[PDB]
Amino acid sequence: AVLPKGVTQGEFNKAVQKFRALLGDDNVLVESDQLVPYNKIMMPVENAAHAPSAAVTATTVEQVQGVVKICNEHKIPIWTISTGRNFGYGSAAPVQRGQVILDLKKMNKIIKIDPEMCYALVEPGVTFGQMYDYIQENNLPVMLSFSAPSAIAGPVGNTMDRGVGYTPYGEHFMMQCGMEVVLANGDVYRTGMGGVPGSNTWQIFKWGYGPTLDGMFTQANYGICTKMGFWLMPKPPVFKPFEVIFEDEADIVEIVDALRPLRMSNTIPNSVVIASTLWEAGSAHLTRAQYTTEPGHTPDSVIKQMQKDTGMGAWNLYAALYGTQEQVDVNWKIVTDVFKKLGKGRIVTQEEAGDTQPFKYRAQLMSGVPNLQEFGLYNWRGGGGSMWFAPVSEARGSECKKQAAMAKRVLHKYGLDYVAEFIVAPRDMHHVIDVLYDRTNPEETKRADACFNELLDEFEKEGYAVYRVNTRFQDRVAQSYGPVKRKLEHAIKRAVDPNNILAPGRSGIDLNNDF
Amino acid sequence: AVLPKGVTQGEFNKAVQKFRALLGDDNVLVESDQLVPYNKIMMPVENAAHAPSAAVTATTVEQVQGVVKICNEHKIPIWTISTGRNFGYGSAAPVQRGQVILDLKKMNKIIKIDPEMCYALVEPGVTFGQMYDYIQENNLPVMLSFSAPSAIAGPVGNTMDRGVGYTPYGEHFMMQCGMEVVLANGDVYRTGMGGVPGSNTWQIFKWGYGPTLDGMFTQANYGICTKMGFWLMPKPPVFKPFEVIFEDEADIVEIVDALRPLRMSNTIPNSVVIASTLWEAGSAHLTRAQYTTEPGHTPDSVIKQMQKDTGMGAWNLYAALYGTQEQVDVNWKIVTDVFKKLGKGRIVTQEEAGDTQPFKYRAQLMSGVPNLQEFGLYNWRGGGGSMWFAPVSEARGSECKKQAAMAKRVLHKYGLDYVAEFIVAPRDMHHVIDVLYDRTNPEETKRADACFNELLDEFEKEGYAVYRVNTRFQDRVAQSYGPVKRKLEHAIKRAVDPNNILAPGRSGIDLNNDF
Amino acid sequence: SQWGSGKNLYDKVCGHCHKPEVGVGPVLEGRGLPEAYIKDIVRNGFRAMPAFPASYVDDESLTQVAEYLSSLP
Amino acid sequence: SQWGSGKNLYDKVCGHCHKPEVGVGPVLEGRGLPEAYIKDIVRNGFRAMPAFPASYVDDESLTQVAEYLSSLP
Ligand SMILES: *Cc1cc2c(cc1C)nc1c(=O)[nH]c(=O)nc-1n2C[C@@H](O)[C@@H](O)[C@@H](O)COP(=O)(O)OP(=O)(O)OC[C@H]1O[C@@H](n2cnc3c(N)ncnc32)[C@H](O)[C@@H]1O
Ligand SMILES: *Cc1cc2c(cc1C)nc1c(=O)[nH]c(=O)nc-1n2C[C@@H](O)[C@@H](O)[C@@H](O)COP(=O)(O)OP(=O)(O)OC[C@H]1O[C@@H](n2cnc3c(N)ncnc32)[C@H](O)[C@@H]1O
Ligand code: HEC
Ligand code: HEC
Ligand SMILES: [Cl-]
Ligand SMILES: [Cl-]
Repeated sequence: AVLPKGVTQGEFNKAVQKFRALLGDDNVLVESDQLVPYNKIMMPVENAAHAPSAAVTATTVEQVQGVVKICNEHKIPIWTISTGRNFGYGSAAPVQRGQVILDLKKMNKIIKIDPEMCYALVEPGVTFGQMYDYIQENNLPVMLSFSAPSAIAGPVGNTMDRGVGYTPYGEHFMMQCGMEVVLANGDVYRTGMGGVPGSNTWQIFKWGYGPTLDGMFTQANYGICTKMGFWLMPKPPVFKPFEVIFEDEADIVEIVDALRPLRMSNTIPNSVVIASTLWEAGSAHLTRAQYTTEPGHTPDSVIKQMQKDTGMGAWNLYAALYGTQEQVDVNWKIVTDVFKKLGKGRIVTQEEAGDTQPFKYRAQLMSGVPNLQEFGLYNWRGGGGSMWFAPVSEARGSECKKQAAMAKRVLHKYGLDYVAEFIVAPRDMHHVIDVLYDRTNPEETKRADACFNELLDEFEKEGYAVYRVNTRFQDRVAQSYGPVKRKLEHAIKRAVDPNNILAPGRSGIDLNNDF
Repeated sequence: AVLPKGVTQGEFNKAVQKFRALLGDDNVLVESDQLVPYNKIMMPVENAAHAPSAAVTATTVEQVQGVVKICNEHKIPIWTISTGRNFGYGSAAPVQRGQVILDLKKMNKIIKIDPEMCYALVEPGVTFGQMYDYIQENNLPVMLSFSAPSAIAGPVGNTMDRGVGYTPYGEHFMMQCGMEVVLANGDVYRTGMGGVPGSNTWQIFKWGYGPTLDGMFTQANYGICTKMGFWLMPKPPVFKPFEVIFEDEADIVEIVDALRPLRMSNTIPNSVVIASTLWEAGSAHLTRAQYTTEPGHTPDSVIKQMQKDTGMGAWNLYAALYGTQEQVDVNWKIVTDVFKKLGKGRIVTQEEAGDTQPFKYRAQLMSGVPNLQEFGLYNWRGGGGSMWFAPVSEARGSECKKQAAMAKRVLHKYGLDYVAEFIVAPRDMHHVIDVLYDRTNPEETKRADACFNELLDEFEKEGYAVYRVNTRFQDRVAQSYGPVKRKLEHAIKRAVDPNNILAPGRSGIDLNNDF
Repeated sequence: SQWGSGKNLYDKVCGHCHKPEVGVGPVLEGRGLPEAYIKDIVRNGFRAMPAFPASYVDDESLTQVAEYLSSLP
Repeated sequence: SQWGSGKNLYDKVCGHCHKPEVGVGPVLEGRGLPEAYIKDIVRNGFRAMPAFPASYVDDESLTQVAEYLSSLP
C-alpha cells in the first residue's frame, strides 16, 4: 500500500513491529480506516499525495525518544502534529506521501498556569478549549489569545507555525517563553532557562544565555516540541470592543494611515482587523448561492446589494480597548476624535450591535472566549476547498490599494472571490486572503491550484513573499527567500538530523535537496 | 610576540600579508602601540591573557568576506567588535589570547531612519551619539533607547550581547527586526524578510518564513553582523519621570509585589529601576574615600550616614510615564494611589528635583537623551576594576530579600561592597550587581576573581544563573545551562564554522572542546 | 471515558458549529441520525466539515454523542 | 578630519565625562596638558577611564582636542 519514500516493505515492517512493542497495539495505526481522518485536506490535490503510511500516538517524552530511535534505525520519515487543526495549511496530513504521523494529541497535560506571574506550561495535545475550561472552573484572572479554530486548536501547534490571535498578546511567538524539544539523536533540549537545575525562570526570562534557539524550531524540522510555555494577559477590569463600518472600497487608504499611530503608541493595543464584505458575509453565514448562481466571481453589483440588505460595509474594522474604566474612557476619546476628524465611518458599540453577528464573535475572539463562527467562510462556496494566501506589507494605506487590486485581478481571472482581511499590527500589515473554491468539482480545483501559483508569482515580482503556506507550496515559498538561506538551513539540518527522519520537506528543508 | 593558539609565525605572516593586500596598510594593525587600546580591561586578570595578535578594520561587506576567506586559509581566530565599549564584560579585548580583532568601528553608515514606520537600519560602527545628532538635526519624531554608555556605545554591539535600555523599547533584542550576517564560508545571510528581492519589509516583519535565526546569532559566534535593523519608539507628546525614595532596606519586598501588576498591565511601560544606596551614591559622584578609609566593605553605619547627608534612601526607584497629557494624568492617579495605599516612600517629581543628580541623568536615560553620569560608579573605589554579576529571577518581592542577603554575604567576605539595582520588567527582575574593586592593587584583584567565582557557585546552587558575563567567565557560565545545550551548540558550530575561526570561546562555544 | 458524557463532547466540540444559534453546520438535535452515519462523517469529514481522528474523538464518545442527539427535541 | 574640529570631539565624546558640570573625570579645560600626554591616556586608558582605539579617535583628532583644551580658560 502506502510506503515511505526510500523504505522497503520489509524495513517498514520491522519498524512497525518495534513501534508496537514500545507503545502498545492501540497506539500504532496502520489500517486505512483509522488513517483516513488524518488525510482530510482542503488543498487542490488528491488525498493520495499527502497520505500517511502509519500513525503513532505517544503520551510521554520517553516514548517520543523511543520513536525517533526506531526512526533512525529504519530511516522512517516522521511528521509531527499536536492538535492537527491546520486548516488551509495542510491540516494533519504530511508534507510528503508516506511519512508516519507522530500524533501527540493524547499528550494533553496542562502542567502549570501561574495566576500571579501569568504564564502557562503545557503539552502538545492541550487545546484552547481545555485551557478555557480550566480557567473558568478555577476562577483564574488570566485571559487567553487565539484565532478562530480556538476551542479545537492548541497553543503548541499554532505557535510552532507562528500563528496569530486577536488580543494584545496576539503575536503568539512573541509571547512564547521556554520550550522543550527532543532532538533526532534522542536528546531532550530545553531553551532559555530550562537547562538550569532547580530554576523557576523557564517561563519568566526568554533568552537565557548563549544563542537563543526557540525560533530555530518554529516553522522548522529540527526537533519535536514536547512542552511549551507562554505568557498570559492578566484579565483587565474593563473590556471595550467596537466596530467601524465603511461604505466605499477606496476608504482603506485613509483608514490604515490614520490607525497606524494609534496602534504604534499602543492606544489601540490589539491588532486591528479590517474585514472585506465577503469575509464579513461568510462569517455572518451568508452563502453565494443565495445571491447569484452565475459562474465565475461574485460581481460588484451583488456585493453592493449585499451591503444594502445587511448594512455591512466595504471594509469593516474591529478593535478593542482594555484597562481600567478611566484609561478606557481616555483612550475612547482619542480613538473617537480620530474617526470624527476623518469624517468617514460609523462607530458601532457593544450597546448597539448587542447579540448580533459578526460583532459578537469578534468581541469574543478579542477577549479570549472561544467560538467557531468564522468557519462559515467555508460555507461561502462550500465543497471544502480553502487555502490561505497571506503576504506581509508595511502598515501603509497605499499598500492596501496596491495589493488588493493585484489579488482581485488574479482571483477573478480564475473565477474566485476576493475574501480578505487586513490585520494591522504596529508596523506590519497582513493581507489574509482565503482562496475559497469547491474541491468536489475537479475543474474548479485545477483552477484553484493555478490561481495559487499565479498569486505567488505576481506578488513575488513586486517584492512580496508569504510567511506561512500550505504543505503543497512549502518548497515553492522557500525559493522566495533566496539560496543562501536555504544553504544555511540544510547545513543546520545535516547537523541535527543526519538521517533526514524529522519531517523532510517542512518549509522546504529536506536533505534530498541539493543545498 | 603574541600569536594565535595553534598558528605558527610563518603562517601568521602569510595571513597578515594577505590582510594588507586586501585592506591596505593603515587598516592592518600589528604593532604593540596601536594594539594597546584594545587590551584595556576591568577584569581581575593581567592584560596578557586577553591580548590580541593583530587588529584589522573593514569598511565594506566585501572586505569582511575577504577577511573570513583569508582566516579560513590560515586558520586565524577572529574576534568581532562593533563599537567595543563592553565595560565589565570584556571590553574590546578577545576571549582568548592571540585572536585577531575585526574592528568594524569604521563601518559606520546610518542606512535609513524611517520617521513614519519608525525603524532604523544601521551598520556596526554607528554609535547612539551619532544617531541622536542625526535625529536632532533632521527633526525626526523618534526616540532612542540605550543604557548608560549611550553616546559612545552602539545599537549593533549592545544588541548582539542582548543588552537593555530604560524606555518602553528597553528590551533591545525584542525590538530588533532584520539583520545581515556574513557566514564563515563568505556567504551573506539576511534574516526575516531580507532574502526576498525587492522587499521593503525587512525592518517591518520579524520572523519571515521557515526557522527565524536572529537569536542564533546573538551571544554566539556563528556569523559576523554587518547590518542590523530595529524599531524606534515614536516620540510621545508628554513625558513624566518620577522617583520614589525608600528609607528602610526591608521595603524592597513590598515595593516589587506592588509594582508588578502596574508593570504587567503596562500602566508603567518602562522598566522600573530600584537602585541601592551605593549605586545611587556612585552615580551622584560620591567616593568611598570621602566617608571612610577603613579596609573591607563599607559598614552599615556609614551607609546610614550617607543617607542622612544626601537624602537618598535605602532603595531609590525610578520610572516614567508616556503618552498624551490625558493618559499620563490618568496613569499618574493609578501610580499615586498604589504608593499611598502602601504608606511608604515619598514621591519626587521633575518639579522638585529639577536639575539635581541622580534624577537628571535617569530622566535623560528614560527619554533617550545621552549622558555618561553613571560612570561615576567606577569612581566609588577607583582603580578601574569592574565586573557585572547579574542573575535573573521572578519579579517577586521575596526574591529581592533572598538574593540580596546571598550577594551581600559573599561580597563582604572579600571586602567588596553591595552596589546593585533591580530592574523590574513585567515578569522578570534583574539583580544587576557591580562588583567594583581596585585593579592596581594585586591583592584586591585576586580577591575579586575569587569573589566572582563564589557568587556564581552560591547562586547556581540556589537555581540562579547569569545571562551575560565577562569573557573570562564565559566558559564557566556555559556549564550552568547543562551538557545537551552545549552539545547542540557545538553541533551547529561544526556546521557553520568547520575551521573554528569565528571567535572560538564566545559563550563557551569552541570546537577544541569535547562536545 | 475520554469526554465523560455525550453532552460534554457536544458542548466542547460539535456544538460550536452545530448548535442552532451558531449555524455553521446543520442541526443534529433530535433528527434521529444513525450512529453509523455520525461515525463515518466524523472519521471521513464531509466537504466543509473537518475530520477528527480517534485520538481526538474515540469510537466510544461517538456512540455517546449519537445517543445524546437522538434523545433531544 | 574624522570629528571635524577639536571642539566637536570634546562635545561628542570627552565632555560627557570631563565637562565641569558632569564630573566623572577631572577638568581638562585650560590646564595646559601636553598633547603627548593626552595621546597616551586615550590610547592606554587610565584606571577608571577607558581606552579609545585609532578607529574611534584618530591621532589627528587627538592633536585638535589637545589644542582646543589649552586655548580655554
Ligand atoms: C478555518 C480557519 C482557520 C484559521 C483561521 C480562520 C478560519 C476560519 N484564522 C486563523 C488565524 O487568524 N490565525 C492563524 O494563525 N491561523 C488561522 N487559521 C488556521 C488554524 O487552523 C491554525 O493557525 C492553527 O490553529 C493550526 O492548528 P493547530 O493549532 O492544530 O496546529 P497543528 O497542531 O496543526 O500544528 C501546526 C504545525 O506546527 C508543526 N508541528 C506541530 N506541533 C509540532 C511539535 N510539537 N513539534 C514540531 N513541529 C510541530 C507542524 O508542521 C504542524 O503542521
Ligand atoms: C560601565 C557601565 C556599563 C554598562 C552599564 C552601566 C555602566 C556604568 N549599564 C548597562 C546596562 O544597563 N545595559 C547593558 O546592556 N549594558 C550596560 N553596560 C555595559 C555596556 O558597555 C554594554 O551593554 C554595551 O553598550 C556594550 O558595548 P557595545 O555597544 O560597544 O557593544 P560591543 O561592540 O562591545 O559588542 C558587544 C559584544 O557583541 C559581540 N559582537 C559585536 N558586534 C558583533 C558583530 N557585528 N557580529 C558578531 N558579534 C559581534 C561581541 O562578542 C562583543 O563583545
Ligand atoms: C465546525 C468546524 C464543525 C464541527 C466542530 C463539527 N461539524 Fe459536523 N458539520 C459541519 C459542517 C459545516 C457540516 C456541513 C458540511 C457540508 O458540506 O454540508 C457538517 C455536517 C455534519 C453531519 C451531516 C449532517 C447531515 O445533515 O447530513 C454530521 C452527521 C455531523 N456534521 C456530525 C458532527 C459531529 C458528531 C461532530 C462532533 C464530533 C461535528 N459534526 C463537529 C461542521 C462542523
Ligand atoms: C568617561 C567614560 C570618560 C570619557 C568619555 C573620557 N574620559 Fe578622560 N578620564 C575619565 C576619568 C574617570 C578619568 C580619571 C581616571 C583616574 O582614575 O584618575 C579621566 C582622566 C583623563 C586624563 C588625565 C587627567 C589628569 O591626569 O588630570 C586625560 C588627559 C583624559 N582623561 C583625556 C580624555 C580625552 C582626550 C577624552 C576624549 C577622547 C576622554 N578623556 C574621554 C573619564 C572619561
Ligand atoms: Cl488544508
Ligand atoms: Cl571589562
